[PDB]
Amino acid sequence: MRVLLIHADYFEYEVKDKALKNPEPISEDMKRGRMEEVLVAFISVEKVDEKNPEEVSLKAIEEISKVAEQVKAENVFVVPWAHLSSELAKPSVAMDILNRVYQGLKERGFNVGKAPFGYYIAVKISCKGHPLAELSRTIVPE
Repeated sequence: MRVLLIHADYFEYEVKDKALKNPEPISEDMKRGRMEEVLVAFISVEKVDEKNPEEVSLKAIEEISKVAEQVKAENVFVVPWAHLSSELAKPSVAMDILNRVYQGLKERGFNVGKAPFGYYIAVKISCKGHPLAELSRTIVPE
């Protein structure tokens, strides 16, 4: 797994076309979402994570939680994202891990949003630019 974490004043998205023939189904209401004062977690789930969905999920929850605690963000947003890796996992595995990370951050006590899997999405973001506002993490099976 590769993750990029961006502490943002706001994050807004609007789903455009479908990228997979069969993407994640959504209410007209989940086509557009927005949060303020939000740690956005762009997650590329990789091939090597199929080995172990739960270790990798727990690791990611932890690593995202610490940074969230450290930057004083109560709001977290999980985003499926192809662009930190080139050896990516098949969608069931990615869907799986992303849902586990989402659920685990709700259980830690954050107000969590996520993005629908398998669309092209239009995005607006304002990135804070203090020292800890943009971080990369690599997470692997030990």
